[PDB]
Amino acid sequence: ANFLKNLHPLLRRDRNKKDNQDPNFALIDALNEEMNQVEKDAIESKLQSSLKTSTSEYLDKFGDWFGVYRKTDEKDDVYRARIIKYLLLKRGTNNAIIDAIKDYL
Amino acid sequence: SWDEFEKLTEVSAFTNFDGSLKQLMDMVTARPFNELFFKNSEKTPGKAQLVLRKTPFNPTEWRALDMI
Amino acid sequence: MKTRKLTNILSKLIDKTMAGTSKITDFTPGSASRSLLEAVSLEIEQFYILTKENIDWGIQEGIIEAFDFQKRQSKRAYGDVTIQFYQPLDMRMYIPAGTTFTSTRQEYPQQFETLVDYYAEPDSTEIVVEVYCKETGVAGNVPEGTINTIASGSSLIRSVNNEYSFNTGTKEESQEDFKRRFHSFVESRGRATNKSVRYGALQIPDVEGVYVYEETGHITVFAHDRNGNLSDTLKEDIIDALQDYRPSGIMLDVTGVEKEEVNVSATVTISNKSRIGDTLQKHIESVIRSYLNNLKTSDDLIITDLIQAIMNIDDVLIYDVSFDNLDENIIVPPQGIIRAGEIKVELK
Amino acid sequence: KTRKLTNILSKLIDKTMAGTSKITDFTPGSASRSLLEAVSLEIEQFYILTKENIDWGIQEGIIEAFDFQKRQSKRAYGDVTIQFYQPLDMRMYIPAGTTFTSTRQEYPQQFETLVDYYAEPDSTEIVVEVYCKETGVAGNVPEGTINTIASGSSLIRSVNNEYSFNTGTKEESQEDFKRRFHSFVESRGRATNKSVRYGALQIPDVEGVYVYEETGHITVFAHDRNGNLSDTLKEDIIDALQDYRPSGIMLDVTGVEKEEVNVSATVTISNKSRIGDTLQKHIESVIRSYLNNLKTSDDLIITDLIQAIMNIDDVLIYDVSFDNLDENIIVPPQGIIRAGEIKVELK
Amino acid sequence: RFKKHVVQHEETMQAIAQRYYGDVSYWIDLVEHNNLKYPYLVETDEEKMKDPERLASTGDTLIIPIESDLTDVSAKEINSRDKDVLVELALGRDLNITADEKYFNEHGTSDNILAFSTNGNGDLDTVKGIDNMKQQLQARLLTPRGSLMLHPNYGSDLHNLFGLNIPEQATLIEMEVLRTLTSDNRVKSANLIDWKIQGNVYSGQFSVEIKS
Amino acid sequence: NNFIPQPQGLLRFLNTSFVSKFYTPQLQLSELAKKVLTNIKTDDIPVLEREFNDNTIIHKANDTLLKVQAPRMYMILQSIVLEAYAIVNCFVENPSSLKYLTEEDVSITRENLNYVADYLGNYDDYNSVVLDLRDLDLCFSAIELQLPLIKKEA
Repeated sequence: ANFLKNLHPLLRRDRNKKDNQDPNFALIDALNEEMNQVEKDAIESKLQSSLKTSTSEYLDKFGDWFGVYRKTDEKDDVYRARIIKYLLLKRGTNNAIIDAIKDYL
Repeated sequence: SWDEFEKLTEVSAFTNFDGSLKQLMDMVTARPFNELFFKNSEKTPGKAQLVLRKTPFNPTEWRALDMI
Repeated sequence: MKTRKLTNILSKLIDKTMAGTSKITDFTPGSASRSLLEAVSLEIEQFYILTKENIDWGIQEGIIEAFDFQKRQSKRAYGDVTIQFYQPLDMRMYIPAGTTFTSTRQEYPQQFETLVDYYAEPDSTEIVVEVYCKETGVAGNVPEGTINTIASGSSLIRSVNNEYSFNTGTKEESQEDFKRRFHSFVESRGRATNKSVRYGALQIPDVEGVYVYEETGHITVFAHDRNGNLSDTLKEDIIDALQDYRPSGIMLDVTGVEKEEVNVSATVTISNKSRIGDTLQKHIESVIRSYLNNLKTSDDLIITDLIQAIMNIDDVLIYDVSFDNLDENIIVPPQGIIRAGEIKVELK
Repeated sequence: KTRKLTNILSKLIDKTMAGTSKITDFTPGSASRSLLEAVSLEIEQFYILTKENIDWGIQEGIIEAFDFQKRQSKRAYGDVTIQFYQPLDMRMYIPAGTTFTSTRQEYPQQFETLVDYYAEPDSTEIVVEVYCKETGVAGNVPEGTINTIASGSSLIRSVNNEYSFNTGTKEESQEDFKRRFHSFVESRGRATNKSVRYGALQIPDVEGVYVYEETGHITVFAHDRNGNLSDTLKEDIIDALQDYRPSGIMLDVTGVEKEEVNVSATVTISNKSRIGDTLQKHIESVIRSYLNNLKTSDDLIITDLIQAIMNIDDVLIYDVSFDNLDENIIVPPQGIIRAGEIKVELK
Repeated sequence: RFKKHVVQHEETMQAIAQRYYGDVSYWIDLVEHNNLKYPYLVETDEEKMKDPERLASTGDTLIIPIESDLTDVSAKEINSRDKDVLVELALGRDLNITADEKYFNEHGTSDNILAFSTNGNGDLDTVKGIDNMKQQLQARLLTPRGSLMLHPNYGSDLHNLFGLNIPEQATLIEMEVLRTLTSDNRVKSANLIDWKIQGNVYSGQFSVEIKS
Repeated sequence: NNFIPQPQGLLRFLNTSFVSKFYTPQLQLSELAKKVLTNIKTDDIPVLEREFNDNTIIHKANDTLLKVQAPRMYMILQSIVLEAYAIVNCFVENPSSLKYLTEEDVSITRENLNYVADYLGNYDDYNSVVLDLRDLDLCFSAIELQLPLIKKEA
C-alpha cells in the first residue's frame, strides 16, 4: 500500500522546483506520512499477535486468558517463561510434589 | 404470520378426504390473511423457496417489500 | 500498535502539514480541509479500534483452536412434568419418545418434547417424565404451572402441570465464563487434584454447580443442574466421561444433594416517600428469588453479596437496606445448597 | 377568512346580473368582464396582504410590545467615503449596482449600491451608503478594508470607510425568539426556592448553591469559589437576595463545612494470586474518588459504599467489611463528606 | 431547475406568473420563493432603500421554479434565502486544482500536471458555478478513459487518436470530443463550430448547451 | 411512552481539570429534555418486565467504572442520551412535541460528545464506548441541517 500509487493520474505527486512553497506537496506528504505510520503500526502488530513476543498490555491479556496473573515488578521475559511452566505444571506424584518445592523455596 | 392474534391450533392431517398436501396447505394458510406462492430465491440464487408471510397490505409490511 | 484519540492524531497531522509553508493555518469548522482531516482521523481511529478488537478475537480463536476447548452453544431447557389420569390405570400403557407438550398460555407458546420412553405401571395414578424444550434460550425458562395440555387427544389424561420452574435454559456463554473455564482447564492438567476433579466433573455441559468433598480415604463429588436435582443418567454420563481424570488408587462416588432452606427478611427505605406500593415489593421479591436460586453448592450465602445483588437498582431510588434477621454469614454444608424458601419483604 | 379569485368574480357577476338588466354578455375580452376581473384581482391581493399581516402578528406581533428585538436577515450596510485628486468640474454619475470590491485578497466580500448618486459640481468628497451582497454575520468586515471600486476613473483616487460595518444581522427560528421571552418571564418570579437559586446564580462566582428551608429561618450556603466562601461574597449576596426573599421571613447566609471520614476497610478476594500493589492502590483511589464525590447534605450510607466498592468486579470480590465504620454517618445540612484517611486490606 | 428572469418596467407579478406558468393563480406561491413583502414590485428606488433585502424593483433578478418544484415547501424555503447561491449549489462546489492554467495546456495527455492551489487565507481554493463545470469538462477531456482506479470508463481516447492529420482522423477526434463532452447528463449536447488544420497542429472549438 | 413501553435498564439509567483545545463544553439543557425528563422521573410510563439486547451502549457504560472514576463525564453521557432519546420519540409518535427543539440545542450536544470522547480515548477500557458515540457524532449533524427545514415542512 502506497499513497503515491493508485491515487490519481493527473494529480502532481512531486514538489514544484520552481517555487519552494507548495501546499499540494505538503498535504500529500503529510497524508502519505500518516498512512505509512499506520502501515508500520499494523506491521508491528505481528509481534503483539503471538504469545512468543507479546509485550505490555497484550502479554497481560494473554496471562489473563491462561489465568496466570502478572506479579508486581515482573518483566515480560520471566513472565512468559512462568506462564509456559505453569501451563505444563507437573504435580500429583510424591516426587513431583517434592520437586514443586523449588517454586515454594 | 400473525403469532400474537392466533391462538394454539390442533389442525388435523386428514381434514381433507384423500386430498393433496396443497389442499391441506390451503387450510393452514388461512387465506387471504396470509400469502403463499413459489418463487425464485433472490438471496440464494440457484434454488427455489417456499414463501409464507402475512399479507403485505399492512402499512409497515407494505414498506418492507423491495421496490422495483 | 496503541490506541490514540482523534484529537492527537489530527493535531499531529496538522503540524506535519504546516511544514514548508504558511498558506494553510486556518482551521475553523467551516473550512473544508479541517473537515477532510477530521474524517481521515476518524477513520484511522476506527481502524485502530477495530484492529484491537480483531486482535482480541484472534487471541480467543487461537485459544479455541490450540486446546480444542470450543465454546458451549445454546443449551436446551428441560425439566419434569406430572401426568394426571381420570381414574387409576388398569393396563400398562406406553409413552413413546417425542411426544409433544404445549402450554395453553398465549404468552409462552414454546413447545416441549420427550427423548426417552416411559412406561406407566399398572394400578398407578400419576407418573413423572422429563420434557426437553425444542427452542433454546431464555424462552425455555417458563414460570411455574405454565404447561397445561399435552396437545394431543389426551383421552386418559385430565390435566398436566409442572411443580418447579425451568432454569437450565440459558443463552450462549459470555467471554468471562469461557475465560474462567479455560483457566480451570489449564489448572486441571494435573490429575488427582481437587481443582482437577472440578474440571473433570464440570466438563459435561449440563452441569452448572459442582463441589468435591475429600476425607482420609474416600472422594465424594456433589453436583447438580441449575434446577438443583441430580439424575441417574447424568451420574452415569459423569462416571463414563470422568475415567480420564479419576484418581487411580482411591475410590470415587458421585451422589448427595439437599436443598437448604432459609427465610430472608429485609427492610428497605426508598428515597421517594411516594410510590411505596406492593408492586415494587413484588419486583424486589422476584429479584431476590432469582438471585438466591442462581446460587450453587460451591457458593455460599453472604450478606454483602446479597446487598450488592439487591442494590443493583439505582442508589437514588433505594437509599438504605437492612436485614432484621440476617446478622452473620451462613456457611453452607458441602452436600447442601442454600436457596430461597418463603421470602417476606416490607417497607418498614 | 380569505377568498379566492373565482368566488369574488362569481359573486360580482351574480350581483351584476341581479342589479343590471342592460348587461348580458360576459365573453372573454369584454370591457365589463375585464373591469370585474381587475377589481377581483385587487381584492384578492388585499386579502393576501391581510393574511400576511395576520401571519406576522401571530408569529411576533404580540411579543413586539415587550422589550425584545426581531431580526429579519438584513444584509450588512454602512457609510463609505470616496476622495478625488482634484475638485470636480462636472456632475459625475454613480449608477446603482456599482461593485466596491475588497482590496484585501483574504476578504472575498463584495458590496453594491442600491440607489444612484450625483456628484456635486465642485465637492472634493462625498459619502454614500453601500449594502453587502451576502447576508448574515459573514458580511461584517473590519475597518479600512474597502479601498477599491470596479467602476474606476482617473479622478477617483481611493476609497475608505472610517466606521466599521456593525449592522450585520442573522435571523433565528421562532423557537429561539420565544425562548428568550420565556426566560425573561420566568426570571421575574420571586420568593421561591427556584427563583432564589436563579437570582443567586445570576451573580458571577456562584455555583452549586444549596438552599435549606424552614418555617423559622431560611439558610443558604455554597462553596462557589474554589470550594470555599468568602465574607465579601456573603456581604454581596445578602443584599442581592433582599429582592428575592419573602416578605416578613428572615434570611440567613452561612458558610459550608466538611467532615472528613476515616475508614479502614477489608476485602476478601476469591483468587488470592491476583493481589498486588496496583490492585489495592486502584481500590483505594476508587474509594476516595467515590467518597469525594458526595452531594451536599448527603448521608454516608454504608449500604451505598458496599454497593459501590463491590460493583468494581463481582467475581473478584467475595466478602467486604469495615473495621472502623460502625453504621451510616448522618451529616448536618451544611456538611459535606470528604476523604480524610483511607486504608484497604486484602484477605 | 429554475429559469432566470428580470423585472421589466411597469410590470406586475400576475403577468409574470401568467407568462410562464400559464395560470395567474400560481402567483400566490411564487412570491414565497422570492421572499418579498407585499410591495413585490416597486418602481421607486428610494422605497426599496428602507428594506432592500425583502423587496424587489426594476432590473432585479427573480426566480422561476418549474411547476413540479413550485409546490414543494423545501424548494420555497431554499429559494427564499439563498437567492443567488442557488446557481452555485445547482452546479455544485468542488476544490479548485487549476494551480497553473498556463502550464497544463503545454502537456496534453500527461500525468502529474494538476495540483491544488490556495485562495483567500489558510484554506484550499475552491471553484463553483460555470467555472466548476468547465474545469470538470477539461479534466474529463484530459483524463484518459481507462486510467482511473475506480468507476472506470471515465475519460477519452485522445492520446491514441494522433495520426496523419487527415480529414477522417479529424472527424474521429471531433466525435470523441463530442462523446466526452456529452457524457455528463448536466450538459444537453454539443456540436463543432469550426475546423482548422494547417501543418501539424489541430485547432477547433465547440459549443455546449448547459442547462439553466 | 404513550405508544409502547421501554426497557427497565434504560429507564433506570436515564432517571439518574480535563479540557479539550478544540471543544468547549457547556451544560445547557434542551427545552425538550426539560419536559421529557420529568415524565421519565414520574411513574406515568409503561415499562417492560424483561430486558434483552445486551450489546447496547447503555450496558457498556454500566459495565465500565466510568461512574466512580469520572462521574462528571458520566453525567454528560446521561445528558447526551436524554436529548438523543427525546428526538427519537417525536418522529415515531407524538408529533405535538415538535417546535420545542432548536438547532442550537442539538449543536451543543456534539460539543459535549467530542469533549467526553477525548477523555475516554486516554484509556483503552472505553474503546467500545468511544466506537459507539463517534457514530452518533455525524448522525446529529444531519439532523441539525434538516431540523429547520423539517419544522417548516411539518
